[PDB]
Amino acid sequence: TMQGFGVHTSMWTMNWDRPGAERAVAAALKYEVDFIEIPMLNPPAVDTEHTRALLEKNELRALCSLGLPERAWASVRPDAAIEHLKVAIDKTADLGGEALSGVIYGGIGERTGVPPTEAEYDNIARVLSAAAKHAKSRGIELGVEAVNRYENHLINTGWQAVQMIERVGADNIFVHLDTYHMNIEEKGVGNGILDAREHLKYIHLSESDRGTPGYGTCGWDEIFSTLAAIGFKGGLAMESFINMPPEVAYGLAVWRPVAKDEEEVMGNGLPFLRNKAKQYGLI
Amino acid sequence: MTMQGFGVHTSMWTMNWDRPGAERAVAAALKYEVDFIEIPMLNPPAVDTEHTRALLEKNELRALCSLGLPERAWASVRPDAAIEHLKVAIDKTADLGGEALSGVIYGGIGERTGVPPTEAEYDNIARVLSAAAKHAKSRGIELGVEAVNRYENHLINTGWQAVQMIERVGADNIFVHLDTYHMNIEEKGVGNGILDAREHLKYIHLSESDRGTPGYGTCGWDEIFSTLAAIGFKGGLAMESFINMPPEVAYGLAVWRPVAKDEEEVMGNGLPFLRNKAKQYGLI
Amino acid sequence: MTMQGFGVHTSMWTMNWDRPGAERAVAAALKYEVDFIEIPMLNPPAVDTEHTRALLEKNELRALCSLGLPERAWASVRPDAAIEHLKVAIDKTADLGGEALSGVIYGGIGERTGVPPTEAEYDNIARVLSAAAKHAKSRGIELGVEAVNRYENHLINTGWQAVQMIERVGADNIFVHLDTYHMNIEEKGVGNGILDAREHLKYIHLSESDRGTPGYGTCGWDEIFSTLAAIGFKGGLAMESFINMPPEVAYGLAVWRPVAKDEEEVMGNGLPFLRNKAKQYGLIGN
Amino acid sequence: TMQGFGVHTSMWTMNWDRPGAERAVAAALKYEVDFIEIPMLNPPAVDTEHTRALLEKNELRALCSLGLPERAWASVRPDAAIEHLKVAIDKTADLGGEALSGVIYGGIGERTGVPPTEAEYDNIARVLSAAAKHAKSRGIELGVEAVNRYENHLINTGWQAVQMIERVGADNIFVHLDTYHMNIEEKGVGNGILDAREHLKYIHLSESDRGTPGYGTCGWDEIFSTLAAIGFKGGLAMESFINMPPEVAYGLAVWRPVAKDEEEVMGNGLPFLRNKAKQYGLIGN
Ligand SMILES: O=C(CO)[C@@H](O)[C@@H](O)[C@H](O)CO
Ligand SMILES: O=C(CO)[C@@H](O)[C@@H](O)[C@H](O)CO
Ligand SMILES: [Mg+2]
Ligand SMILES: [Mg+2]
Ligand SMILES: [Mg+2]
Ligand SMILES: [Mg+2]
Repeated sequence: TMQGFGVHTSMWTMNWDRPGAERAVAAALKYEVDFIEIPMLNPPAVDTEHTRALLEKNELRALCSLGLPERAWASVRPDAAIEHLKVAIDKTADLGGEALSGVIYGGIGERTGVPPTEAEYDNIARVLSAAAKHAKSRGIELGVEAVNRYENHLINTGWQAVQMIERVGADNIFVHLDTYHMNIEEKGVGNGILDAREHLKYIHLSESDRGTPGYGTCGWDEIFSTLAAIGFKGGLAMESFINMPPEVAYGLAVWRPVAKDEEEVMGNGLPFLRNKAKQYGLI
Repeated sequence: MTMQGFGVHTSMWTMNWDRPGAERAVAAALKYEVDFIEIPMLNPPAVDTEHTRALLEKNELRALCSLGLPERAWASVRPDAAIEHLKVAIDKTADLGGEALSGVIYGGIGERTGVPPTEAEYDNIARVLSAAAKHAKSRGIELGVEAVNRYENHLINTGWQAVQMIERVGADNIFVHLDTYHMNIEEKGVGNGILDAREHLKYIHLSESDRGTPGYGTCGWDEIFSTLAAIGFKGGLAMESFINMPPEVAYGLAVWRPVAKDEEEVMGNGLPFLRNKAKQYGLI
Repeated sequence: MTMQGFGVHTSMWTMNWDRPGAERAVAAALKYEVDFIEIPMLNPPAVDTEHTRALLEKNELRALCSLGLPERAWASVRPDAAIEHLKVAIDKTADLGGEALSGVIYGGIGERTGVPPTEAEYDNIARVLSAAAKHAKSRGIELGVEAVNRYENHLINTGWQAVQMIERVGADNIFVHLDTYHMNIEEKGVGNGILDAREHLKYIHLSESDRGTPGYGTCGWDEIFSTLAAIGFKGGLAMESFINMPPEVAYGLAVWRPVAKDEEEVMGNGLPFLRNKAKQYGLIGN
Repeated sequence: TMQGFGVHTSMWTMNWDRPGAERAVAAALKYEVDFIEIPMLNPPAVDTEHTRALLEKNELRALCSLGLPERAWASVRPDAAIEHLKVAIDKTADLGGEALSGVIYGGIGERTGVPPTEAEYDNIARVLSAAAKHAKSRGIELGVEAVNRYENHLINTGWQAVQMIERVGADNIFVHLDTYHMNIEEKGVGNGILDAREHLKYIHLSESDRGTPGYGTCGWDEIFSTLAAIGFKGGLAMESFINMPPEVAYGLAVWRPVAKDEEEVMGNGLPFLRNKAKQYGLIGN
């Protein structure tokens, strides 16, 4: 039921330790967002009580996201993926999060060199069924983020994400789209939204170069008009890679700055997105 | 009006719907393999309804008709004459096998007071459209209200204004008719016209921003088609270009120079572009 | 002229260029840190040039003027009346410190014969603009010819037509003025107007497709800004949004409903957008 | 001097073997393009005089493209890279090709895990200088194609490619842009064209998902307006991986069909692109 505008906290914190959480919440207040997305690079280390109290005091909602580490890629090590996800689901639920989303079906860097196979998808479906039931037991939902061909060869489009949701058969898994990935993957950016429309509950609003929304190659008018047209009432989450911790950035093929500074990205990008949301009547 | 698929406004071959003109237009429709034609009715009384009916039926073609009111019958100021004009056009549309009368049926090209539209004007329009809608209902057809840009008419320029008139009238057989060329000027983001009209949108003119070749101008086609798909549009996708319009009609529409090279450019590049986009975004 | 940087057509802030309106406009221009304002020259005898000049120099603002000709002086058909009107307008522009007189200086906003333009009309215009260009030269200012859409004028609608008139007149102090709202209607791909006009282009109205807030309509801004960067554009970038409507051109401009909530929404959201695009595409001066 | 429209032959054949050359040249003539772009991925395996005969016979021009294999990535193994490029240059010359372009400076799929270093660019520059001399020896030019961050970590933007061209100092190396790559890397697609304007001689007009141009997220009006604005006069080349050369498949990451078939891409994409070139008055159209 995540609604309104939010921010992926990577711009201030990929390490969700005590000072990092305080720093991200502080930013969230400064930009008057409705929610934050909390990356969980190391779920066991998260202080759930601190974060809960922070979200409650500051009347902020949250969800969490991750991508599977290689020791636990679901396509090939599903039992370890289930174990990794159960820990992340519990931490998410305990800190007050409403969903765990992201690359929860695999990891950044998976690539076999040939098309995804039924054996791989079978393993993913088994992992997501296990994890969805655990999520349900803690009262949260799972999100599946479609990412571009280079990061993962399994779920790149909204239509692929929907197929996996159908193969799993749960009711608490939604699609999570990201405009930067859709800019590469969708045959017309609106088609990712169209194909996912029955399951789309969250979208990363990111520019085509991970810099400043409004200043790249994404078709924002098409994106926003199509979200309004399908009655999108889910989470509008700004994602930019500015000020990413270096080794995490290098993991995402950031070889060079995506933008001048946080003042360019947040000062120009959030108003652009909020303005478009008002323009097309998502508010 | 259940009109569906692709069609063409026949102005590229005929603005005078006489006997050879109707045959010329139907011949074009077959060549480009469209599902329906839009028949301009510049002079409704002169239309041979039986000839056109037979032609549509024999060739498996659907149709609607469209018009703008002449000044002697602008509805905002001369509603009684507007009603009389529309009744004749509605009867001719139904009798030729048409499923709707659409267009600038609420006023005319060239209305302008210099100030915002007034409630008195809208009251006269609503009375005309209510009378016309009743008459259309009795003949089994629907009416369409085409939003046009600020310079052609000062009364209905956006999808949201068109929906407000439909609500003011309260009929069930009036729909909205959008035109990408007018939306390109009037809508605050072109998809917003579709969004605002979504509960009433049954027909759209796919026209380029300069009235030339769709795909080669300033209209935002991906937003247009994505948004049509996203609202589940299943109405008429009608191509409109001003290529080869008769001069007098063209001058009345502010065509001061060619909109395109020739029909081969317009139909040969523009129709495939639009069919391709329709398939791309799943309207097909 | 040498106009560079960002400016605003003063309809953003006032309906007429009277003394209180000039006060209100210059004060608003200062809270946005623009480099110049564009002042309508619709009632030349009514402009208090000493008052305006003092305001401009005090607040270190540059200016130019624009107009459309009234029907009594449409150059198409009443060229001698047009020469006289333009001479008065030029003098007032020069007097108040403005650096150019631009816009629809060749005809009316809302001018239309009902038929395509003729050589007789273009010949009259050329004669008027030659005479007007000599008088501008005598007062130290330039003239601009703005292409406007088919519904506002039937004579010059595209960058290519504007350049053809500039080359027909053969003056050296007349430049082309484009407007993205008009190009959105007239140009077969918006960048083509910029390309066609590139050798004479010194000024552009960055106006949204519905005269509203730039960034929130149907104009193709990335194409516009990339093409302006590519041709080396170095002239004025001016906003034009009819928050207020000068009465003498209201009928031709056809703003029958609000273009935007208010001046704060257009300047607060549109100017940053435009400045940010100019910097994104590396526009000379940024 | 490549002018007009051409097609990268992955449109029609996976490998440039003898039957693939015959099938690609036949299709190229059916669509009346001016040139084809031939992958030079296994130089020893190319039958040059067979291809040369086909090209001359069918009044077709050609250039070659490649990415370097890991054994000869210029950034880490510069001497192997020089040797490999000389072999590829000689074969491109022998078959009548007029340039060797693409990722001639590195691998399709090359990544260290960290940003590029000066040591890497120093090696590439040395490689390209030597390669440029030998290309001149055989009378062809070299092209440097910027590719997106996921295929190479070294040259990703028009401005980076120009910086390497200025560093090497050679007269006969041009910049090669790709709209699919610029869709990801350029901060506004036209900026890649603007940044590379002094050296830009070749452009891949490739849709954002490698499918049919005109049916993705590439900003074609911006692309074509800016090309006209800078006076682009070089080659306009389609690139759609209907067929996937085996040696670069892992790096190009085409895991599902980019389009129905080569008829859909050529039948819809090429007229779209020819029509835009005419619309914006591109020199040669
Ligand atoms: O864009 C236009 C025409 O509609 C304007 O620049 C000029 O008419 C100025 O408003 C001069 O009055
Ligand atoms: O766009 C690209 C790289 O992704 C291609 O031009 C090159 O890889 C050449 O085709 C060489 O294979
Ligand atoms: Mg994301
Ligand atoms: Mg229409
Ligand atoms: Mg203007
Ligand atoms: Mg390429």
